[PDB]
Amino acid sequence: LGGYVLGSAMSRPIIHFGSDYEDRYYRENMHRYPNQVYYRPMDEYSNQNNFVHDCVNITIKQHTVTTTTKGENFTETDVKMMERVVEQMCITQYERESQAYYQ
Repeated sequence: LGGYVLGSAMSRPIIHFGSDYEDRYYRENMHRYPNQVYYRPMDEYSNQNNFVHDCVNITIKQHTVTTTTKGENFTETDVKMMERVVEQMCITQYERESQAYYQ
């Protein structure tokens, strides 16, 4: 009941950073980041901020576990990048959950 599930796979959202360097790094590395997020249906009984931050934390940690198994490593830069895009994908997921709930 309190577990996580995966939401639908998403196409690459447009994500803007503060610098040319970051945007270029992001464009060249985004293929390595998640396009589907883990979220907790019970968090819909809590606030939006909690749902999102749980989704960000579990999504990035599970993806790290999956990535490690392929002999690969994420740098601090990669995690910062993933935090940005995964946060937007988690909000999208929430908004889709909300739309369904009220529709």
